Amino acid sequence: MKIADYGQLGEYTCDAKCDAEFGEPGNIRHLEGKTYDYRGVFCFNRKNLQEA
Amino acid sequence: MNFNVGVDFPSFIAWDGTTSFPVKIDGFNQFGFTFKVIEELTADVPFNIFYHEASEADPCVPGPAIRVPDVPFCDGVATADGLATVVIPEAVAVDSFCAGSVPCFNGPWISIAPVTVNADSAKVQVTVTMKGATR
Repeated sequence: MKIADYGQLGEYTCDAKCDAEFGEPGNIRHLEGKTYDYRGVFCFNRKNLQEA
Repeated sequence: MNFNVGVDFPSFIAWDGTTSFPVKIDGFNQFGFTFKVIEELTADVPFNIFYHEASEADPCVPGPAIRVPDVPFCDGVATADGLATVVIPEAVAVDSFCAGSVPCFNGPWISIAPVTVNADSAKVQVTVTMKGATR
């Protein structure tokens, strides 16, 4: 997971007002990755390898 | 102190830039080439490898040229036509030498010549080295 944002909630308001507003809530994101592979191959000649 | 190295490891001209000379490898059980340049090159120059065998009229003169066959290695690509060749890279410097040899013997004589004779093929020199005389 990752917390992208927290958002804004609440504000200072005039006392005479009798209600309040809705803010803009934050955002959360789901992320994922991957794993990679390394490979190779090599070959020999038996007699040459044995006599070297 | 140096030695008479030519006693044990003689070398013979194989291409002087204008003509190709057959070389005898009968009495030596190993051999290889050596390449050198004398001027800046304009493009790659490929070569063909041939082998000969005893002529009919005399056992000490080579016959007509027979193109060498390819031999794929332990595991790897094979030539598009199944015949051995050597390609000299363009980047080769004047003060350097290149060495390479074929894996198989075939006939008792060997030869080499460029694919096309031109002003660029005259800038190379090829020499063959022997080893291990058997007589």
